[PDB]
Amino acid sequence: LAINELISDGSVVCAEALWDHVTMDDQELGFKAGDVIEVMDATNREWWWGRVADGEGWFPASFVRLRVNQDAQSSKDQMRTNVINEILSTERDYIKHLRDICEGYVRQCRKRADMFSEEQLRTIFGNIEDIYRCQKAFVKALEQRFNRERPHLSELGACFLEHQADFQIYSEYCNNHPNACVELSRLTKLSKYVYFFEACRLLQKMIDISLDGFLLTPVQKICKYPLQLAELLKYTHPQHRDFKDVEAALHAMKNVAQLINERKRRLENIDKIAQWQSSIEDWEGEDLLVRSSELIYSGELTRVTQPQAKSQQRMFFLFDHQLIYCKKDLLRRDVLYYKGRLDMDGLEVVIKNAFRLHSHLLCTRKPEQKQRWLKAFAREREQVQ
Repeated sequence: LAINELISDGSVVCAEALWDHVTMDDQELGFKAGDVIEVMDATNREWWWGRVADGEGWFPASFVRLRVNQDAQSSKDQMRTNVINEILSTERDYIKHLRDICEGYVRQCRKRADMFSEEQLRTIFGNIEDIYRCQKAFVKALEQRFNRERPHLSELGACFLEHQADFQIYSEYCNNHPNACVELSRLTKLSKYVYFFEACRLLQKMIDISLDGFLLTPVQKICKYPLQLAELLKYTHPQHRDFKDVEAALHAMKNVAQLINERKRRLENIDKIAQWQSSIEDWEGEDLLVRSSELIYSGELTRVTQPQAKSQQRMFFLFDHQLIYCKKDLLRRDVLYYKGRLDMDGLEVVIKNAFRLHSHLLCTRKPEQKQRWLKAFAREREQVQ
């Protein structure tokens, strides 16, 4: 929450994306897990305004992690010590969420077989109870490595390394998570469940987050780890006792978050695309999901009607295999009207450019924008080949 003031003083606040953010709204910021994001406004609880390279726009905060050290041996040790303290702080908080879930929610549900079947409990909670048992041990092992007197000397890499297999159980959790959300959404629509769940919180005295927020913490945590180990390494001496292990812990934790993240990414594209198409006015040809599964790049572009000669600016949207184009409702930006599309299969590219098959003419207002489109297209043919 201290971020409120740093941005007001004009200070430069950076963060890093733990999940990919997928969007077609030209006012929202899209990024891939791991990208650095400058947060310029954090007025809102969740939707902050940010900036990367080719742009800025709104983005969810819960999707990013703030660098511990924003802005020579006493200082350099203090930095590593900051990360060390964050790691330890986030595990202490994360264990409180898991405890609140298991003792405040699960325990209760499992005691009301008349509302939850064994199947539902498994669908809603997954293996959250196993995650809770392992994390309690992990916290204990992290803390025993903590050098209270001289923090920066704490060795944590080996500790991550010793729990490798244990972090493997996040796959099951994250894999079943989409299903939990569906059952939850459903139950959300049933007064008797809405009440029982509220009654759950009014007895466990719980953090003020919804059941949906809680159930997402394990997915965030596992995907956050690579960011934490990474900033730890950045401040670990090239010859620290911990150096080798951290670098190792990082490598292994990436392999886990990457799979979890890619899956989450593939699934969100499917739904964003469907939801998107639907929000669009006067849709015409075949549905996007028929030939597509991923938005490669989007953004304003002006095409020039070759039948006659008029040129119009439109919001183009390149997916794998096809380029759609829409016109923004003058006096209501949020409203788009379908206008057409093209089949990237067969089409070639050669602040203006054209498509070749048989051509189509297009251009922007800034050299920067063109060079970025050329990428999108090259990436488009790479995801295709």
